[PDB]
Amino acid sequence: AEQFAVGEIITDMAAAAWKVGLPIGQGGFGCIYLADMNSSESVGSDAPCVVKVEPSDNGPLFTELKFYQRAAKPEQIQKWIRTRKLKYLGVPKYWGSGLHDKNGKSYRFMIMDRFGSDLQKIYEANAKRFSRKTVLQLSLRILDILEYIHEHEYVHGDIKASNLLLNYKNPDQVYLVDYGLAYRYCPEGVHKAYAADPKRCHDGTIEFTSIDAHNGVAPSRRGDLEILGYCMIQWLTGHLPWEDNLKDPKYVRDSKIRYRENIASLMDKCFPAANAPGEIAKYMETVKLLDYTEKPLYENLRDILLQGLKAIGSKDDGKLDL
Repeated sequence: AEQFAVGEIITDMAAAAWKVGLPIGQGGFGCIYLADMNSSESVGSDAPCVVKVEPSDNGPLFTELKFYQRAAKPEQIQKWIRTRKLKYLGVPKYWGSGLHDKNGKSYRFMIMDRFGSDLQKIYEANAKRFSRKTVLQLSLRILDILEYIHEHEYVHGDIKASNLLLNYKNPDQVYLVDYGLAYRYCPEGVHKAYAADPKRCHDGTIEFTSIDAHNGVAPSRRGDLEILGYCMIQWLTGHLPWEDNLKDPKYVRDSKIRYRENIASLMDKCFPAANAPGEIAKYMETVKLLDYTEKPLYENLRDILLQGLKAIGSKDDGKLDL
């Protein structure tokens, strides 16, 4: 069912006016349209925003909207960028939301930043490799994002290239999207217990998800860092050891557990003999030391990755080299 009449003007809860354009993909399958500020002109293919629209009873859009309202207000992001001395922060900006009735059905909508391409497309176009430079630069910026969200009570649980989108105007800035199944692991400073949460059904994306998720417990901070670890290997090598067995979750879990216990064997498996990037192993060893409720030392993880950039004769110059 069509949610909008194209070119209609929708008014958010803050009474800000927006105009709806044509559909656009942002790496997922939701109902997403181009959007801009209300003006006399039509919404173009270069629109700076999108509007996401779902039935009011859709659980994921409610979860996502609450994340964006709590953690992604423009001024809150800019304050963090200033105080932490960052170039940018890859958390999409929240511009407004509301309720829209059409044909007796109730819809929720949310206005957010419009982005360019997802990284999965670019990865596939590059024969399923990213360079060591690229992986390290992506990962440093993902660590900034994870630190931010974690400090705002949320974990993502589903970091992967299809959820990483480039700034529409700047292809050296990567953003993490899709908070529909994000989890508030620390509401009002109280950490969730080491157990399943009946409110949560999602287990992540099987090839990348954490051992915690495989064990049926709610995601926490160490899980997000573990997920990033698996992504880095996938990106560097084109493969993960368990990728032919993704229909068998117990096999995937068993493999991940074994390779966490023996990280040298993972490096031997995934990289040419005696030629493994040392920062990846050090990253995984550091994450391995985290307990379920423990606050990561993000600056230590970043330093590990910076040692990698030094080792290849480079520096953190913010260049993704895509």
